[PDB]
Amino acid sequence: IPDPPKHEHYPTPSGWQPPRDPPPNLPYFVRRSRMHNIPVYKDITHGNRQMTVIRKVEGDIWALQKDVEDFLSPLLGKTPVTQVNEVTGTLRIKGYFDQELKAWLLEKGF
Amino acid sequence: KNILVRMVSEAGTGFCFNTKRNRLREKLTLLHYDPVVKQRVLFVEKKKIRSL
Amino acid sequence: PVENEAVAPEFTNRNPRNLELLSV
Amino acid sequence: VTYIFHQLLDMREPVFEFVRPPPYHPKQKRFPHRQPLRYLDRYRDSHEPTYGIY
Amino acid sequence: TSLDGHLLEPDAEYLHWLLTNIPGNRVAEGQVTCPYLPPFPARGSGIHRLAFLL
Amino acid sequence: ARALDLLRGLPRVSLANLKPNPGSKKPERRPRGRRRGRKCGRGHKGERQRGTRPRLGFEGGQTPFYIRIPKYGFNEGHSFRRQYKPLSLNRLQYLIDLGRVDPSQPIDLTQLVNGRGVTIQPLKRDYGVQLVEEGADTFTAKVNIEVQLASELAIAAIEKNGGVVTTAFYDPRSLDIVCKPVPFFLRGQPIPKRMLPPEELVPYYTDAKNRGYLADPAKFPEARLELARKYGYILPDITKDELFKMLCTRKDPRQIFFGLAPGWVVNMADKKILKPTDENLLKYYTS
Amino acid sequence: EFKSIYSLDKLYPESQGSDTAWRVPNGAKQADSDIPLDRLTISYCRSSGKVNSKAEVRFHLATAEWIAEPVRQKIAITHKNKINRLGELILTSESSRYQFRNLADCLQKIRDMITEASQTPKEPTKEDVKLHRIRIENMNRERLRQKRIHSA
Amino acid sequence: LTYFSARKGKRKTVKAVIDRFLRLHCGLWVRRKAGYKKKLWKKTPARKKRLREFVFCNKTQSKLLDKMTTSFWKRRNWYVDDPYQKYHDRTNLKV
RNA sequence: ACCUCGGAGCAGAACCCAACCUCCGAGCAGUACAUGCUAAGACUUCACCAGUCAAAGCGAACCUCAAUUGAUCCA
Ligand SMILES: [Mg+2]
Ligand SMILES: [Mg+2]
Ligand SMILES: [Mg+2]
Ligand SMILES: [Mg+2]
Ligand SMILES: [Mg+2]
Ligand SMILES: [Mg+2]
Ligand SMILES: [Mg+2]
Repeated sequence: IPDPPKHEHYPTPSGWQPPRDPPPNLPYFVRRSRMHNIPVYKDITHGNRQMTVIRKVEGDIWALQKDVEDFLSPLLGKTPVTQVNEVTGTLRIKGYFDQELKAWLLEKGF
Repeated sequence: KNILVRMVSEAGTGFCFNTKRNRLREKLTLLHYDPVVKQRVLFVEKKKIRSL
Repeated sequence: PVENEAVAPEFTNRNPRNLELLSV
Repeated sequence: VTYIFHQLLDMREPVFEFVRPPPYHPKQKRFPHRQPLRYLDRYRDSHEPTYGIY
Repeated sequence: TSLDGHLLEPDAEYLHWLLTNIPGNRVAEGQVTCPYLPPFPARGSGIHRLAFLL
Repeated sequence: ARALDLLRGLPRVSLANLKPNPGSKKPERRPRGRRRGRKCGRGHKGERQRGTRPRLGFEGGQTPFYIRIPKYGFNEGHSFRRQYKPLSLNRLQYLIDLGRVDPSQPIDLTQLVNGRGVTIQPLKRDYGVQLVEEGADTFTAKVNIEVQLASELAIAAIEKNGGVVTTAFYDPRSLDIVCKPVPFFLRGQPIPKRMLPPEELVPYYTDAKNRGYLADPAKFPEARLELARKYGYILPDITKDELFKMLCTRKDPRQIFFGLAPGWVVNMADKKILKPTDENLLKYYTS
Repeated sequence: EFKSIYSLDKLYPESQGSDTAWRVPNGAKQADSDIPLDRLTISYCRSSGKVNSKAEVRFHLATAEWIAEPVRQKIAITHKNKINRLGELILTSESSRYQFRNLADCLQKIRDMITEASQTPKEPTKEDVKLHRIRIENMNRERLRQKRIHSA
Repeated sequence: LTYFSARKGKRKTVKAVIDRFLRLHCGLWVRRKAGYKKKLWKKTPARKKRLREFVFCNKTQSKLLDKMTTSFWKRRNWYVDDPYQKYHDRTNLKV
């Protein structure tokens, strides 16, 4: 797959933004996919369980977990019950939080 | 005792219904609603297919 | 701004002879 | 009333409308046992064929 | 005054005509204190009312 | 990171410490002993233990649920209906912005297959890919596209920026050819010609409001002006644009491709294309 | 380059030009009922997500040159409830979630209003569901009149 | 329903289920009330209207109809003029 | 002696409950076919198949009894 062409207005339509250059000094890092998309998906186990999984987590998982917890605390009022998985770059967050996490990772520097 | 017949309309052919009738009387000529005309036309007894 | 534009989104009516005059 | 609000109060004419509360509908179950086909249209937002990833 | 017409305070109301010191039947000799103002009912509102308090 | 620092020490990783991920390998249950013994988890005697049970749906002489209901024309001829995969303008703009669909060449079916935006199945009775007007707003592409089924709103939104919509029909053989042309070239058979639309699609593909490939080009500007007056926006003229010769690629029928010709055998090994000679072959391929 | 019997040029010999399908018929379709878009102020001030879009369009009705005087006066008299304080005709729709459908609906509304305002001999359908009580109240108010002289 | 055939070794379906029911992609089966075309002279018009309505199934019935079919009847079809297209997807679902 | 269904006490004041416990019955009827078409909400003979009431609109002048009955296929 070829690289996407550098547009003139980086606010490119249909919801897509390329990652910036020299990305910020953070202990963790979020990679991309083949289609240059933000790795924020949804998953369901049974018929009532709802959560989102960030499948690309490289670096310190605890820092990103604390960041997303502090970000989602004012949106729910409590503590989001997450799973700090270190063997894989995953981070399950209970509740439908897809576009919010996408916007947060786009405005942070990923 | 009774008998079931079918009434055919004069205006707008294609809509027919069934109604009871006595066996020792003559035919029927009542006023039934027609959906294709949205009014009231005449119905004539024609072709019996029941003998209850 | 005009100070007389205090309309508020909700308007109530204190007349019992009102609901039956509008067929409601 | 328009002329009054124009050349007597120096403001705009407010408008209203006798609104009604939305109708009541029970909680939409997963398997609506003994329900007509129009049961899904009772909770449907817009009456247009929506498309997701397609 | 108009019992129905106040847009801000629901319990309060507006003022239209007010007179004072009317020499008996002479309703044209007393001093004035409030200019007359025709009613201004809203469009979507109900049926307003105005009572003459003498 | 810390993983390499912890892996620097410790003994080597061979076939002596293969540890499977817990939760994936469940222990096998064996009906032997006291917990899973006696009846081996089969209950009491009878048909529930001997295994001689009726088929799925038998209620012991009672009329089952799937029998007391009369038949109805639900799936009468589902194996003959024409199915079309959806395609919204939002996803098209997304593919164009990502670069998988270049807006400089005419886009048909093989281009969409190569870009991998839609999955066209040769079987399951699929006669192409339709068009969806879900991505009407915020759609700036300006590129001609060949769609089998395009709605009025989608055609209008495409013509707003300066695009060309071409409605064409293809037989399932043409679909299989245009989906994967590499195995068709490796096959060894010449390129066949396009088949005429069925009896229930001639007035649809020969109409001006549908932008068909068989209608007269004298009624297209009238329909475009009508759509511009209906959906608003000033209709721009593409006769003054620099890409005028690219938008005029109406794709002549009996081609099922682009710049080739029906009857031209394509050979992958040794880049050479052979032209059919004689006269009966040419008369049949140009009929 | 390639062409067969069922080609576009052979099936229609009268249409063989390279630009016969792109020639905009602007010189033969410039009537007064086209509604100019340069003097219209179309704006979108709603983005619901009950997914419905709002397309509000307003224009100064008193300065419209593409509308004759009597039809303009008639459409201003019969539609005096949708005119803004500054003489702006505010017309909006709330049916579909797309802006194009709402704009087309607003254009169709404007067109039917224009074509019905000019046609004065129009038979009004007598309704009896909401105007009967109004007529009764008007008649009862007109009945209680029996003085002799009053000015003001 | 023959779990294992003698030639292909696959799973077979029941054509009666296909001819008498209609499965939607959401997981619902559309059926028809029996007796809606026979003996309509002794039934009230309300009963005649009630019998002519697309009634959904239950849970065990839907599970049975799914077990009687294979993976071909549980896909998603995109017909050109499908009157039941709006009933395939089911929105506004909260457990 | 019986093979379907309803009522009276057993089962007393929301509901359900059986007997080869004791009795009345029903496989219909006296009169107009708007006994037209759609559409919120419920009961449900202890499951299912089935049955019943009804907001509102277009259309029109201004329904009684307790059981009172028949599905798949096919013609
Ligand atoms: Mg999953
Ligand atoms: Mg034993
Ligand atoms: Mg036993
Ligand atoms: Mg046996
Ligand atoms: Mg039996
Ligand atoms: Mg029950
Ligand atoms: Mg009613």
